[PDB]
Amino acid sequence: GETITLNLSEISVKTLGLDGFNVNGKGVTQNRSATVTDVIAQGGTLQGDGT
Amino acid sequence: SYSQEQLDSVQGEINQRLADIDRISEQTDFNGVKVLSDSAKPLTLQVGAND
Repeated sequence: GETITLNLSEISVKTLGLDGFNVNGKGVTQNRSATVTDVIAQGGTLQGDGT
Repeated sequence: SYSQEQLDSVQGEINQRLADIDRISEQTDFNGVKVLSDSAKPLTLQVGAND
């Protein structure tokens, strides 16, 4: 009727939360400015003054 | 000076000690008597003849 539960589990990568810990890499990527080609590729409409 | 997590570990040890105290209470047995429990009436120990 008596026990001493240990409650031991889950010490590893993928449970300490890192799971992908990547000190290097692209960091913060910089997007490129859009232009008329991209917008007309999205298929909308143009009008006066290029709007 | 102790941050919250060290207090959490301290409280974990407090809970372990309190649970052990309760275990001692409910498991200290003598001739099938939970002597140091919450249900242990005082004993008689008849000493001498002529009760």
